[PDB]
Amino acid sequence: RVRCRQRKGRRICIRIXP
RNA sequence: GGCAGAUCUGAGCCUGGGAGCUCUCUGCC
Repeated sequence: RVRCRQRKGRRICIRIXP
């Protein structure tokens, strides 16, 4: 799946297989 | 060169509730 992180008030995600 | 983590309280942009990219810091090879 995608790994999210809180950046710029919004949550940025990173494609991670699952 | 690659990977991971962090954020307007490290920083910026686009879309539009996320998904990408660059930069910075840290760590690893």
